[PDB]
Amino acid sequence: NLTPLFEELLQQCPPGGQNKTAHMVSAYQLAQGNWMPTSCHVFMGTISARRTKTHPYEAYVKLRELVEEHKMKTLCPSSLGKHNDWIIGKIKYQGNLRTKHMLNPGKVAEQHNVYNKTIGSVMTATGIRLEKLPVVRAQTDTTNFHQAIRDKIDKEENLQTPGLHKKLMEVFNALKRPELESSYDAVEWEELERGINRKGAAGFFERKNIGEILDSEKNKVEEIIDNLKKGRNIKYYETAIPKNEKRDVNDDWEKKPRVIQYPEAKTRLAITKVMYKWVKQKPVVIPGYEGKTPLFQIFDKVKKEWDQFQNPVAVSFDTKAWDTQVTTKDLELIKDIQKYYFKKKWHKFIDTLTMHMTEVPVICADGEVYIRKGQRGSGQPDTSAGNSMLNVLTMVYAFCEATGVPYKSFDRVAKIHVCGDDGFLITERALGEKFASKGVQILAEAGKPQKITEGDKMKVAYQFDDIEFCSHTPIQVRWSDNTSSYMPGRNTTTILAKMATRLDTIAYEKAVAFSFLLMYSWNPLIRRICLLVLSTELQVKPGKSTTYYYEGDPISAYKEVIGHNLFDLKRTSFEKLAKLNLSMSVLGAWTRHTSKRLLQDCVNMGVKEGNWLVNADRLVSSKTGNRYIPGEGHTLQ
Repeated sequence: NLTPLFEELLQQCPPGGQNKTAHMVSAYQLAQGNWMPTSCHVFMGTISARRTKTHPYEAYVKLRELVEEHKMKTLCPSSLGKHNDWIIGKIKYQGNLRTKHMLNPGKVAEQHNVYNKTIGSVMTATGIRLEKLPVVRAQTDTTNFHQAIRDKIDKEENLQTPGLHKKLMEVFNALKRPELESSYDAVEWEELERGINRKGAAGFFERKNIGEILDSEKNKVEEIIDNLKKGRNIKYYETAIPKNEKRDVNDDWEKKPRVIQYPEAKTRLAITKVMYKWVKQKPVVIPGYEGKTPLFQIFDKVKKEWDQFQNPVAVSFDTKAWDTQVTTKDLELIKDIQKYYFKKKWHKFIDTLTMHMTEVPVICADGEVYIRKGQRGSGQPDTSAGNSMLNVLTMVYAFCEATGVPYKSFDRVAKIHVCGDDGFLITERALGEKFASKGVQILAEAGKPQKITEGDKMKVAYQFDDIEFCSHTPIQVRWSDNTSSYMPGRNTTTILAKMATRLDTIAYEKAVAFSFLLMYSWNPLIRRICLLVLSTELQVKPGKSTTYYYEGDPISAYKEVIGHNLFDLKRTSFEKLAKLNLSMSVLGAWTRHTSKRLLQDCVNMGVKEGNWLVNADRLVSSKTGNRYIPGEGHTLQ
């Protein structure tokens, strides 16, 4: 009966190893009674117990007792490493973070959401009620910023199963790429400068952004590389800022933590110049890594896998606050894998870098300092590559331990896909259901707790378009050549909000409209707003600040990456569209007039003489009698 109470308690339990010297009992056995727990250290959901005359509820209080006594004896222990001493010398005032689990040695000296006016007014012309759209890209004040630190970052490292990382290395060995062993070398400045945002933010003590350092202090970046190569400490620190702050800028081309934590600009450059081939995944060596896959391609790619199983399911990876769950032992596991691929001349570089990373001085925007114990910093060059690999290994381990499949046999029964901590695997229904039910506890013990579903089971998708990945979900479309394909779907209310606002001109907006058209042409509402915005001021070229932009004609650019003409899209999946439109009605962001007013405005523009983008919309052109004849055009990043 009280099996669920025990299963709840068993994920508070400290992870332990296998105990052959005693009886290991599960939550079922404890609930049955006549089992007396001798230790709260959990191993694969089992506890050491003693046969006795014990009623169930009494056994629960013993375990709960144990779990609390152990928690009392390990909640507030640490020395500062010598290489981090320098930060103490910059402290000027006493600290007020009030951290409980990490040192707040003090404070060093000190050092908006607006509308896209064209996109926004097209929406309003339609009767879309902007003030009813969800809030996106919200900023946070210093007070809630420091609370987020206290809430998420201020913690002890997760305890993990003894010998866990040995086993995760055994998984790695089952998927390494031996032809690449000990081959990675640094890259040239020219190759680095090709894929780099020159606006990459400066760190707390820095003044110049990435571009300015490139142009004028390349020797400072090389002094850092030289120090690390030789095993010598650098002054490593990360800067904390709240999400959507001015320095919340991406180095490379929503899921971010509330607390961005990033290395200096000179330092991000030192790491990338040496560790390029791994942090950029050139080539891809992490199985199922979708970091380079365009969002308009991913679900088509995944469906071909889905179609080869007999009764496929997909099991979602959903780790609570992943970056705060990364342990020193996790980072060293990634260090060891990096050393596998890199030439030996860079091993001491990787050792020293990783060492700096296990205890990181972090400086808040306002100057407060905390010493972070392990964990991942949002802004590190190795976030995507390091988190993806750690996610893959951990999930393959967990699936294999839950199902009994051997690590070397994973590739035979499942497909995995990851984008950092985000991912899922496809496998046969029986395997997937076993993993979903037993994964929660195994991954708790591995130090990667899940956001657990009703019933404490992992989320399982029994039909393809129930998969969740990168905040999107498959939705099918029907083309006029009698084929079907899949596009990245997402709630209309969310798409509208994202398209309608930015953080602090026409050329930008048309870059956005194009970008959104590439992802959301399955959504008639979004598609028609896009075409109206692209119809604005045809003489101004699109900006290049966003995900994509077009050279020449946007409609032809679309056809180049999507594989059909916009005008060939004849149907969007009726059921799924209804799901993704639901919130529009719940929130009252549209009315009964909104689709017809938007279509009418498109028709009014397209009936007139000339060559109008809006006539690339199959239904708009059907009502106007005119088509769009498109020029040349190409999509660019």
